[PDB]
Amino acid sequence: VWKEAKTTLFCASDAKAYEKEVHNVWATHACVPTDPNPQEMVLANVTENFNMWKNDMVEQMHEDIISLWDESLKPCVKLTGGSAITQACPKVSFDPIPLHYCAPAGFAILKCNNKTFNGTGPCRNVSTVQCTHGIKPVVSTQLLLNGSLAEEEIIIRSENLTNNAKTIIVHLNESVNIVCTRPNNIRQAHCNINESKWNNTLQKVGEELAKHFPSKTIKFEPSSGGDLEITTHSFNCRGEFFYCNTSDLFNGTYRNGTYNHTGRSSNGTITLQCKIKQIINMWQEVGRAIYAPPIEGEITCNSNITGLLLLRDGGQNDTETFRPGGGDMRDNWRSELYKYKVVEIK
Ligand SMILES: *[C@@H]1O[C@H](CO)[C@@H](O)[C@H](O)[C@H]1NC(C)=O
Ligand SMILES: *[C@@H]1O[C@H](CO)[C@@H](O)[C@H](O)[C@H]1NC(C)=O
Ligand SMILES: *[C@@H]1O[C@H](CO)[C@@H](O)[C@H](O)[C@H]1NC(C)=O
Ligand SMILES: *[C@@H]1O[C@H](CO)[C@@H](O)[C@H](O)[C@H]1NC(C)=O
Ligand SMILES: *[C@@H]1O[C@H](CO)[C@@H](O)[C@H](O)[C@H]1NC(C)=O
Ligand SMILES: *[C@@H]1O[C@H](CO)[C@@H](O)[C@H](O)[C@H]1NC(C)=O
Ligand SMILES: *[C@@H]1O[C@H](CO)[C@@H](O)[C@H](O)[C@H]1NC(C)=O
Ligand SMILES: *[C@@H]1O[C@H](CO)[C@@H](O)[C@H](O)[C@H]1NC(C)=O
Repeated sequence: VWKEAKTTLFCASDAKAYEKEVHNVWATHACVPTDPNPQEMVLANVTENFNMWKNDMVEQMHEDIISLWDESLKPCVKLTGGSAITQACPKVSFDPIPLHYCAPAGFAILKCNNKTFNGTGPCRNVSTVQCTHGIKPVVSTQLLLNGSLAEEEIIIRSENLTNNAKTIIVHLNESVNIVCTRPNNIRQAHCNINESKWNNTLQKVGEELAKHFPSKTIKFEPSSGGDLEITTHSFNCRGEFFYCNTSDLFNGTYRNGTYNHTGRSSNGTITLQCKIKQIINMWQEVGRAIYAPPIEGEITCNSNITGLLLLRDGGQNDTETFRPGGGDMRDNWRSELYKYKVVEIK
């Protein structure tokens, strides 16, 4: 007595009504308090087909985050195709919160417990809950920040591996720490990553990729070209939009189980030059948004890289190249909603 049906979900959270952070402000009025303790209804001898690439839940989280940003991060100017809108854009407290998406009465959620599950195909080990796990609505490109990790090995997720245009989602099993700071140029910043740990990472990832390719050379290169939001690792820190140059990060070749990288510094750490931008291209809609100059003081963000977004170059020899990607924030949420599927208890 179960199948695949579309329904309108609601969110829950441990948001605090006294906190002036926008994620809390939005949540307390748009979400239900956490259960906060439902239970996993485990199932045996049952197999279902999940498809992280065609899932309503994602579009639903998409609209909410968009709404969340509409109330929270209001641009000074919003230019959309010739027309412009001005409005108050106060500086504010910004720091994402875990968001559990829940199913209404009559419906439930199916959870794949296969720790190797790639996001598509059958799943011989399922379960049941009313709400998903806490998901921080983190908007960023190239690198997935503050997500969950793969409990076992590194998983590679793509709607189609042989179609170089389909986005590759690498789910890391160990997190790489990243620290972006704008020290006391006012719009200048930088992010630090420990090479040795970024090295281990890309080797494991390199191998996991090799297992999906005819032992060709596997090179990593900076994004070919396009908007700054995509050609760079961009994200939001305390309300400020960081655009961090990643050309010293995705720079190395890994063939024959070997690992070789480029762009290091004395302390043995990779540094990324960043700019805090006022003019950005919106991820919510096709339109440009203009914000106020950066606040004062140390603007620093300490995050954990838990996944990558890649893009093979493909082409109609002996060398496959991948470049950082992103842009379509839906991918940022398939990487956390791959475990879930809405079902009708009907
Ligand atoms: C995921 O596993 C399915 C079989 O269950 C397979 O067809 C598909 O190629 C796999 N996807 C990736 C990207 O590993
Ligand atoms: C992390 O995942 C990679 C997948 O390639 C694996 O080689 C490594 O042993 C994993 N570490 C664990 C199991 O903690
Ligand atoms: C994967 O992508 C390739 C290249 O676009 C295409 O020829 C093939 O039909 C796709 N496979 C599936 C399962 O859609
Ligand atoms: C980064 O990776 C290279 C190649 O594996 C390694 O030799 C190097 O020691 C690592 N980082 C540093 C600076 O130790
Ligand atoms: C990143 O920095 C390098 C060296 O300064 C530069 O060549 C490259 O164009 C930068 N990337 C972008 C798109 O800003
Ligand atoms: C890799 O990084 C090095 C060191 O910054 C740089 O000189 C080189 O052009 C980069 N290679 C690319 C862009 O693939
Ligand atoms: C990532 O999570 C940490 C820990 O809560 C937080 O301090 C940091 O601001 C987050 N980074 C981003 C990009 O939101
Ligand atoms: C960041 O990653 C480290 C290392 O795994 C972990 O100890 C810490 O809890 C993480 N912080 C957050 C808030 O994800």
